[PDB]
Amino acid sequence: QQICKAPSQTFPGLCFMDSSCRKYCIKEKFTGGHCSKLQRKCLCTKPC
Repeated sequence: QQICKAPSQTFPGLCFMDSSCRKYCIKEKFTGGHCSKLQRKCLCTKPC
C-alpha cells in the first residue's frame, strides 16, 4: 500500500510525540500520523 501524507489541521503546537499526532490524525479520517523530526509538524498518513 502506497501511503499519502498531509499536515494535520487539528494538531496544536509543536510535534514531539508521534502517538499524540496519530490520535489527532485518526480523528481527521487518516489512518495514522507521525511527527516530522525536522520541522516538528504533525503529518497525517493514509493509503493513497
